[PDB]
Amino acid sequence: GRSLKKGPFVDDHLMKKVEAQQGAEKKKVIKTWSRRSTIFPSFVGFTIAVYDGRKHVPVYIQEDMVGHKLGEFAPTRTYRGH
Amino acid sequence: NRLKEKYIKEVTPSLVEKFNYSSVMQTPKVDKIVINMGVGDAVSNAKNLDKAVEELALITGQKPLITKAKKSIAGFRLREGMPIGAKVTLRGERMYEFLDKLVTVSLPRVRDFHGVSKKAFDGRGNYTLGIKEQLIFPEVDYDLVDKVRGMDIVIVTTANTDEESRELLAQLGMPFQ
Amino acid sequence: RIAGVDIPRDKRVVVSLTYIYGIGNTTAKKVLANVGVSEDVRVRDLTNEQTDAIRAEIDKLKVEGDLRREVNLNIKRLMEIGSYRGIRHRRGLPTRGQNTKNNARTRKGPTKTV
Amino acid sequence: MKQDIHPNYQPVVFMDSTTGFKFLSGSTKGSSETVEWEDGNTYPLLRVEVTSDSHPFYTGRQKFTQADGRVDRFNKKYGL
RNA sequence: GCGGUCGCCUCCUAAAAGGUAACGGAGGCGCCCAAAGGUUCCCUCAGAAUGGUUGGAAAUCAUUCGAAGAGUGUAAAGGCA
RNA sequence: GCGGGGUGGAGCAGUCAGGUAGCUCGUCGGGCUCAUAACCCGAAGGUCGUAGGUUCAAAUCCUGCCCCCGCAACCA
RNA sequence: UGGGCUACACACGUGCUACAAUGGGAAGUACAACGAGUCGCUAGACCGCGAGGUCAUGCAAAUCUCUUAAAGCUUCUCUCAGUUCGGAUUGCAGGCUGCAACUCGCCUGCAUGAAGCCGGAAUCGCUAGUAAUCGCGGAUCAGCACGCCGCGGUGAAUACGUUC
Ligand SMILES: [K+]
Ligand SMILES: [K+]
Ligand SMILES: [K+]
Ligand SMILES: [K+]
Ligand SMILES: [K+]
Ligand SMILES: [K+]
Ligand SMILES: [K+]
Ligand SMILES: [Mg+2]
Ligand SMILES: [Mg+2]
Ligand SMILES: [Mg+2]
Ligand SMILES: [Mg+2]
Ligand SMILES: [Mg+2]
Ligand SMILES: [Mg+2]
Ligand SMILES: [Mg+2]
Ligand SMILES: [Mg+2]
Ligand SMILES: [Mg+2]
Repeated sequence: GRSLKKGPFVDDHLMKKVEAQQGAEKKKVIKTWSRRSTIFPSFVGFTIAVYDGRKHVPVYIQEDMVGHKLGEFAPTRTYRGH
Repeated sequence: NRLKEKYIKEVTPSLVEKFNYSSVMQTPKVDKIVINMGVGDAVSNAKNLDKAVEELALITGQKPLITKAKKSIAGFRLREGMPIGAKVTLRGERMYEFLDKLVTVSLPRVRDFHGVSKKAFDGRGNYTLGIKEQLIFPEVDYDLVDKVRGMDIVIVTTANTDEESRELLAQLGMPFQ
Repeated sequence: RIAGVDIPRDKRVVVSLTYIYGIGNTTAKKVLANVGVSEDVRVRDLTNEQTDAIRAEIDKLKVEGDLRREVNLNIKRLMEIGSYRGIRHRRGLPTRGQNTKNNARTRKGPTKTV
Repeated sequence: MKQDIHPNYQPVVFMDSTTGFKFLSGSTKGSSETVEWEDGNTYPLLRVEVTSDSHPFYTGRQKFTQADGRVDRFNKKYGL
């Protein structure tokens, strides 16, 4: 996977936005196109609207979700069945 | 005799003090223990019932009574009087010995054991423990069992209230959740 | 026997150990190396003391219902959080990126000609 | 108690192999190994490895580490 | 004429003894049991509530309530705890 | 009211005489063919109308019930 | 910018790996050819179980390297087992390339160990260094092939005959 020396990855703009909202009593939805961003404890407790190709699907972060990419929690394509 | 000694010595004074009984006669005690093994597979093959009966007899030390369907039910392919399910009754010393072994040995051997329920009370001070599988009792030998099976162990006490029954069972040793 | 599983008798000790869940061939070699027991001897030929030493190593290891609970917990964790992988597990589809247009029979199950 | 119909029942002692907790109780199973006991008596001994005392739930303390948080996994992973 | 019926048992008709008709209203019988007979001893049900692995409305188990709401080979009436 | 029937998609056995669910066509899939047909190879499709009894066992015996078909429902 | 071309009740084509003992596994030992290499091929050493990492060496090359090829041969073990066959799927933990590996890369270790017991009707390639089988290099290419192109190793059976 992602090599250890490299650290995590998180788009700087997304990381900056979450850090700005850190000092907040109540969190506001963060609209992002950054599928690549990795989830952080700072991300915990927020609602992030991740772009899924055509619209920003909201996702509530939690300590269970940490350690994964945001895009994985926003399915791209819909398949109801046949 | 260990559990009987434990009861009479520790439990009886403790319950007397806790519940402020005027006379010692009021002390709740385990009247009997009825272990029931419900075998619906007997209809398909009576040998299933025979193996279940053999397992129960080995576990309990007494020959079980082979209960029979009081009614004929088409839903279960059941005809009235078919020998489905067995039970054993234990009182006094045998009751105490089996209860002590259940508390100590068999319960830990249960898969992913986190204790026993704390709500399986009829509302009159009588409890029942639903064993999901055998092989927890050392007498089973973990190998003879071709098909795994469960059972229901009903502990009947003289306790008037679920509270008194819970106290007695806990003192005798019961890993409630 | 060792971890509650009756490993084969006539087989060699390494292979009989592999029959335990949560233990592969490499792990079997490592535990036997720690215990000092030769890998060629059959489990029937193993002495009681060697068997007990093997038991201590295995107990130190994590296997059987413990490992099964752990893996099920991980899979359940994915499904509950609603990950893409969790939905893959829920719908019985390849989770590691394979293509589902063909193949995928291992996850999907037997073919339905409909 | 009826005769010749009940499974052979005998007193037997159990010892927790891990902790050594002892208790005497009846059983259908018999053990070739026999041990002494207070009151100057001997009974077959059925050794057991797991008992109430050994089992974690009765103790109230858990042997498992309870797993790790994912961020903590990541902390150890990338030294962060 | 056609259809239905022809002997025996039970109920209602039947008018609180008995009996009482109609091509009046309803059902059964042409057996069964070697125990489903006799006797001695012993026992009490159906359902419900609650708790309990398979097990689900409902299999078997336990406490309580529960005078019959069951059962009585076989129709109904009468009777039987 | 008198009969005849309810089994796979359709048509039919099996029912009498209790043990085990079939034949034909048809359908789905794959072959052959330039392609279709014919042909060849696989597969599916009913718990036997339905509910109760009899039995160790019911598609089969018994009872009722629901459906569909034909006839009748009045004569000098 | 992000997503899709990577979907997935299904049908077909083309391949790879298998179903095992003419084999799996462990150790030792032998023999190639075609090609590629500048911020590229990388020696040697050290670290790491491994993928690889660090230091560092030679070579714009019949000079150094990729590159001691694998089948093979010799021992030891396995004893016909859905297994010490099989290597899918899955969990974990990692190595790389890249700004970035969730959709959606390759690879490594541990763990798990799926179907599969030689395949119906039918159907394909091949007449000799060929079929079969074993590796190796290359173009594309930051990274990524069971594909394609090329190279060599070992190396058969059969052809009566032209009715169909
Ligand atoms: K895919
Ligand atoms: K395909
Ligand atoms: K095609
Ligand atoms: K291929
Ligand atoms: K070999
Ligand atoms: K990717
Ligand atoms: K490449
Ligand atoms: Mg294993
Ligand atoms: Mg892919
Ligand atoms: Mg009168
Ligand atoms: Mg009168
Ligand atoms: Mg009578
Ligand atoms: Mg674009
Ligand atoms: Mg494409
Ligand atoms: Mg084989
Ligand atoms: Mg030619």
